[PDB]
Amino acid sequence: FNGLTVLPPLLTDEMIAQYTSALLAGTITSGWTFG
Amino acid sequence: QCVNFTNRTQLPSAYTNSFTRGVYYPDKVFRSSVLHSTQDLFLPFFSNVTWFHNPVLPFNDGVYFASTEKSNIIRGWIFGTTLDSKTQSLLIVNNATNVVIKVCEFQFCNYPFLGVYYMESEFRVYSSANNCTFEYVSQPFLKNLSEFVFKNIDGYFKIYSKHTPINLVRDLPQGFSALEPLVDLPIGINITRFQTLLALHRSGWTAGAAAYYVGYLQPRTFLLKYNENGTITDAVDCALDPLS
Amino acid sequence: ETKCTLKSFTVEKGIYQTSNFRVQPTESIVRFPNITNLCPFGEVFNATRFASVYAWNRKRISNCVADYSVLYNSASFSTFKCYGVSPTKLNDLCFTNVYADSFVIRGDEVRQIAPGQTGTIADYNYKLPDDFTGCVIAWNSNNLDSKVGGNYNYLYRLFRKSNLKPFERDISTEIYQAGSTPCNGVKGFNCYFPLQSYGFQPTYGVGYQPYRVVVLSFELLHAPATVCGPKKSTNLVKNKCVNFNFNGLTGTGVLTESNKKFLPFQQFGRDIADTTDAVRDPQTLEILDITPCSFGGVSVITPGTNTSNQVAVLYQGVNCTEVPPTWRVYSTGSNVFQTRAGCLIGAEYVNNSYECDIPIGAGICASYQS
Amino acid sequence: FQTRAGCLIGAEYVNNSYECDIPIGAGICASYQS
Amino acid sequence: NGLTGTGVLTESNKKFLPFQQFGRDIADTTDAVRDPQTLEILDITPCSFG
Amino acid sequence: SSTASALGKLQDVVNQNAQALNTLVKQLSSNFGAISSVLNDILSRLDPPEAEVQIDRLITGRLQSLQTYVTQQLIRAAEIRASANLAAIKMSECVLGQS
Amino acid sequence: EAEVQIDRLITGRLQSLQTYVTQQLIRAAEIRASANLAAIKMSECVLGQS
Amino acid sequence: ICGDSTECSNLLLQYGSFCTQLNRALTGIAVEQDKNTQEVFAQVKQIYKTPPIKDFGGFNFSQILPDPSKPSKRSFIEDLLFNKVT
Amino acid sequence: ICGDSTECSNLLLQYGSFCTQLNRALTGIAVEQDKNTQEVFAQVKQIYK
Ligand SMILES: *[C@@H]1O[C@H](CO)[C@@H](O[C@@H]2O[C@H](CO)[C@@H](O[C@@H]3O[C@H](CO)[C@@H](O)[C@H](O)[C@@H]3O)[C@H](O)[C@H]2NC(C)=O)[C@H](O)[C@H]1NC(C)=O
Ligand SMILES: *[C@@H]1O[C@H](CO)[C@@H](O[C@@H]2O[C@H](CO)[C@@H](O)[C@H](O)[C@H]2NC(C)=O)[C@H](O)[C@H]1NC(C)=O
Ligand SMILES: *[C@@H]1O[C@H](CO)[C@@H](O[C@@H]2O[C@H](CO)[C@@H](O)[C@H](O)[C@H]2NC(C)=O)[C@H](O)[C@H]1NC(C)=O
Ligand SMILES: *[C@@H]1O[C@H](CO)[C@@H](O[C@@H]2O[C@H](CO)[C@@H](O)[C@H](O)[C@H]2NC(C)=O)[C@H](O)[C@H]1NC(C)=O
Ligand SMILES: *[C@@H]1O[C@H](CO)[C@@H](O[C@@H]2O[C@H](CO)[C@@H](O)[C@H](O)[C@H]2NC(C)=O)[C@H](O)[C@H]1NC(C)=O
Ligand SMILES: *[C@@H]1O[C@H](CO)[C@@H](O[C@@H]2O[C@H](CO)[C@@H](O)[C@H](O)[C@H]2NC(C)=O)[C@H](O)[C@H]1NC(C)=O
Ligand SMILES: *[C@@H]1O[C@H](CO)[C@@H](O[C@@H]2O[C@H](CO)[C@@H](O)[C@H](O)[C@H]2NC(C)=O)[C@H](O)[C@H]1NC(C)=O
Ligand SMILES: *[C@@H]1O[C@H](CO)[C@@H](O[C@@H]2O[C@H](CO)[C@@H](O)[C@H](O)[C@H]2NC(C)=O)[C@H](O)[C@H]1NC(C)=O
Ligand SMILES: *[C@@H]1O[C@H](CO)[C@@H](O)[C@H](O)[C@H]1NC(C)=O
Ligand SMILES: *[C@@H]1O[C@H](CO)[C@@H](O)[C@H](O)[C@H]1NC(C)=O
Ligand SMILES: *[C@@H]1O[C@H](CO)[C@@H](O)[C@H](O)[C@H]1NC(C)=O
Ligand SMILES: *[C@@H]1O[C@H](CO)[C@@H](O)[C@H](O)[C@H]1NC(C)=O
Ligand SMILES: *[C@@H]1O[C@H](CO)[C@@H](O)[C@H](O)[C@H]1NC(C)=O
Ligand SMILES: *[C@@H]1O[C@H](CO)[C@@H](O)[C@H](O)[C@H]1NC(C)=O
Repeated sequence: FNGLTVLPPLLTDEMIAQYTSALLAGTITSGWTFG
Repeated sequence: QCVNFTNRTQLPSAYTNSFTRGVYYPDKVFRSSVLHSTQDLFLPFFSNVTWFHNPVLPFNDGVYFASTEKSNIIRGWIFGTTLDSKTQSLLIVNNATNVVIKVCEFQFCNYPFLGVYYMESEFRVYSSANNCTFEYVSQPFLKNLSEFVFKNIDGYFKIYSKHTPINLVRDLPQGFSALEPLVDLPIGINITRFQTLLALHRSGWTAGAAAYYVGYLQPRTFLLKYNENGTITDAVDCALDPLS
Repeated sequence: ETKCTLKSFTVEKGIYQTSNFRVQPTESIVRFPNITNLCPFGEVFNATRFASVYAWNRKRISNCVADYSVLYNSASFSTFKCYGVSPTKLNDLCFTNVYADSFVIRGDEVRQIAPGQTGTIADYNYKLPDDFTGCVIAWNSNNLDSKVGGNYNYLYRLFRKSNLKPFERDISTEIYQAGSTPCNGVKGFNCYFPLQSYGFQPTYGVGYQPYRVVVLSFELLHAPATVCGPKKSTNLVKNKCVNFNFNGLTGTGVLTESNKKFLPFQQFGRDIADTTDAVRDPQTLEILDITPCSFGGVSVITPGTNTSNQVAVLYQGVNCTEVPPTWRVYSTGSNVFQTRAGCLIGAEYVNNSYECDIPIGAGICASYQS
Repeated sequence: FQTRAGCLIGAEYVNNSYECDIPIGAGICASYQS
Repeated sequence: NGLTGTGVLTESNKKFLPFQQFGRDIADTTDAVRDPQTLEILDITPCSFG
Repeated sequence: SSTASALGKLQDVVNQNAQALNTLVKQLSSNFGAISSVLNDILSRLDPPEAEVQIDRLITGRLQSLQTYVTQQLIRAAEIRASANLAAIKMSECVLGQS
Repeated sequence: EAEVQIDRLITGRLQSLQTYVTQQLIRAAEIRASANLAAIKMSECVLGQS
Repeated sequence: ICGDSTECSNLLLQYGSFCTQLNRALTGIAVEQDKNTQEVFAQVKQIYKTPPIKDFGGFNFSQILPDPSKPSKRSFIEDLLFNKVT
Repeated sequence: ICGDSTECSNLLLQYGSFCTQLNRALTGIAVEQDKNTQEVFAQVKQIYK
């Protein structure tokens, strides 16, 4: 580089996948009631 | 007028912690209730400073001098390069009468002193002085802690001072107080070394507890806090701590 | 004015900002220190003998009152040129710690007296800083500094181990080693004396006639002023927007008896970004505080040129006590009113209240019935 | 400590998990207990 | 050999043709040099900042 | 009544506006390459032909700063307008009826 | 004149950097609008029937 | 930019109308602010008043309704909000 | 801008605080991005399986 930097995102992709899995399992099992 | 001595008095120069001493008003501009950041030659916080209980010491960038003195034993100052009639030097003497300053090529022997007679008439600090330019007389400079800051910048010799009643025994007090400007000298001299002058009872000299603190100055950046009355009451060093 | 700024002969019913007004200053106040004494320029200009270039004679000038007109009209000065200030304004300012450097040098090297200039004496005898301020004066001195035997009193350096920092004085006559073999302090091969002597002879014409040079250097507000111009002070007034010149510090505003506490060494004050909020006058030594005299925008309220040709003028954020663009016509006996937005001229306040047209501000709004 | 975001001096790394206080990066963050 | 730059140098596994003198990657940033003495291929990395 | 720092949005909006004004006004104290940061001094010191040069440098610097300030203001105003439209919608749906 | 040339370089690179920052700001505004839309969609279609 | 200088004004004049659209933009912003507040709050056409006697089945809106004692006529929560933020 | 040069830095000094102002915006952008992701995805209180 030449004085420019790229910072990493706070939430890693594994954590994002975990959120999506949680959402999708909840909506499969509970419905809308879990919101 | 001076003869050598045999009792080679030596001051046990110990080291102590500077804490937060050596803050002076940088400019002649009134300000109030404001945080002002300035970069100048200061004395870094929490540094080590040399405390003595008469060697020649380098001047370097600047000098912080202090004396928590009783009865005002310390008398004068001598600055220069070689301290001889060959090279111009600076002398300051503050006796019981008006302080007197000269810039001359004085001639010094091994140890200069005033001396007192007991009705006091005794002065044999130097011997000869051939040629010089500037002289000055003004009000005298001086249990009580007296602080002085000596700077030599751009042909200007700035001398700042402060006085404070002190009751603490030994260490430099855990307090904070700015140093108001006292005098400017509009002559440039190659100041690199300096001495100190005392007042001995010349009847046999008896003066051994010449305790004073000495420190050197470095260029750094400070943040200063002016209250409602425009009095420097708090400061923060920059290049000391990640928090700072 | 609304037609002029909106570029139409027809203006619709609304409020339009036209311009802004400023209270004009009255008279002027010049206040200089009461000290008066002639400034000794003759001896620095009529000294019989001058030193060499590497021993340029420096003198400090302070605590004097100086006129530069006499130094201006003097046609004897071959060259008279200033860098940081106009030569005609020299007798209009106040400095402190003036420096006068006088010497005798080569007329061919007179161009070397300039910032960012490299020559022979410019780099090895006397160097100017790039940010130099002041004036340079030079005039021919063949009759004085040249003799039929040749005046060798004037030496100048040729060999140096390095360059010169600006404003230095070097007189060290050490032998110079021009080869790998060390001279060991002994002159010989590759060992030459750095200084060389001028051979000023009256037989030589222009370009070899020695020249006398004096350089004046100033400061710009780094200390209390001590060398003011030949101007004369005058009295001060308060509670009026005037132009003031406190010891070279110019400004325009209204002065008042200040209330802050100044320390004896403190001259003036400011709070944020060069806003000089107080001054100690050089004569009375009294603290006064400064504030710029009032100003603000102006707006118009019209019911629409299709309906009527009456207007109401609003001065924004200004106390109605002082208002009379000239427009004194709307200051004689017309109805006036005050509000949080400013002062309203040409409209009349009313008891009753109802949903309204064109707004003004702070909950107050206007319309056409007057 | 060496982490995907860089290097950390003056902080002790633990095994526990809490809610985030001062987001440092790469999924890890710091707090005060030391 | 006149190519001036600052960085950390390592050995490289790139394969120059027998007539180049140095390489670069993109946007005109030099990336590998061949030494005028030994004629061997090195690699350049800008030493870290942050 | 007790818990503080519950109004971060309004407070930081005010702080951003104050910071913009403060940096704008502080920018008036920069030489930009000229010999001074105060215009009256160069007016009162030197000859108008080069006063043109110095004043030109001042003018270009100050214009640049002012333009930057104005553009930032435009962006921030766009954000505030988006939030205000959202607030009006929420007042319509939630206050004047059940959502 | 070296300082003059440096001044030219400095002002040019300043203009370039400022332009970059302004473009970044505009693009960030666009992305934020899109993200708000996504949050609404995911709170109204995933967590309940619309 | 100039600050009461004829010379500076004359020099700036030859830049064209750089700083007429500046004032135009600032005024547009201010007018936009007034419109924002107007359209957010002025959703109503009349000014309704709660009756002097209040018995809403058991609910207590006293902390929310204005108190005639305070000259500001702002409710308790509104007073808290106004005092908190500076 | 200066590419590790001293004289360039000194010349750049007299431009005032442009760089503080510039770098104060990129930080806002980055914080905004993190907030965007958090408010899009972190809609739930627990983690289900
Ligand atoms: C101001 O005084 C200082 C000393 O307090 C001078 O600096 C030092 O002066 C000594 C004088 O003996 C130098 O020692 C010798 O100098 C010669 C010529 O420079 C050199 O060839 C020898 O090898 C030996 O070093 C010493 O170098 C010198 N140090 C420095 C850093 O200058 C100083 O010259 C005086 N003048 C000024 C303008 O500072
Ligand atoms: C010590 O005090 C005496 C008394 O004032 C001063 O020495 C001389 O004082 C007389 C009277 O004012 C002056 O005319 C002389 O010029 C003084 N001597 C010198 C050398 O200045 C002075 O205050 C002190 N003497 C010093 C510092 O040498
Ligand atoms: C002041 O006195 C000193 C000591 O004599 C002078 O120094 C030398 O004086 C002799 C007198 O014949 C000269 O030949 C030397 O050239 C002088 N050397 C130096 C280095 O000055 C000195 O000139 C006198 N004047 C001043 C102003 O110091
Ligand atoms: C600034 O100085 C003034 C005095 O010039 C201080 O005023 C003091 O106010 C208290 C409150 O009544 C009095 O009891 C003191 O007697 C006042 N001081 C004097 C010297 O009369 C003021 O407090 C100072 N501001 C500070 C210290 O922040
Ligand atoms: C240096 O000396 C010259 C000549 O003595 C001064 O020039 C003045 O010249 C006019 C007419 O030529 C005379 O009437 C004046 O009497 C001269 N002045 C003096 C003081 O004698 C010149 O002014 C002198 N330099 C300075 C700075 O005054
Ligand atoms: C306009 O100026 C006048 C005169 O200064 C102000 O009148 C003074 O108002 C204060 C209170 O606001 C009174 O205490 C004074 O007695 C008034 N007369 C004076 C000072 O001579 C008037 O208030 C100003 N208008 C505004 C809107 O501030
Ligand atoms: C310059 O060329 C000479 C030619 O002999 C090189 O000498 C040998 O080079 C080979 C291959 O480069 C090496 O394997 C040998 O170790 C070298 N031997 C000696 C005695 O030099 C030489 O390396 C080349 N470079 C230099 C700097 O001399
Ligand atoms: C409705 O609820 C409010 C809640 O504040 C009641 O206000 C009370 O007023 C009395 C008299 O001033 C106070 O002593 C109480 O402390 C208040 N309640 C609280 C919770 O602070 C109000 O009286 C209620 N209305 C009724 C009961 O008719
Ligand atoms: C310098 O300061 C340190 C700080 O603790 C102290 O320990 C030391 O004695 C001082 N003197 C020297 C010569 O290090
Ligand atoms: C020598 O001086 C020291 C320090 O003043 C003192 O303590 C000691 O008594 C002296 N000795 C003599 C013999 O004078
Ligand atoms: C200044 O001088 C004038 C006349 O020379 C005098 O009237 C005035 O009192 C002086 N200033 C002071 C503070 O005494
Ligand atoms: C002025 O107003 C009258 C009545 O409202 C209308 O008939 C007339 O057309 C208007 N004038 C213009 C120029 O439109
Ligand atoms: C109403 O008019 C009366 C004049 O009888 C005046 O005293 C009063 O101030 C007016 N009030 C308002 C609100 O206009
Ligand atoms: C914590 O994590 C480290 C990293 O793998 C592991 O070595 C350690 O056993 C874990 N537990 C504790 C108590 O440190």
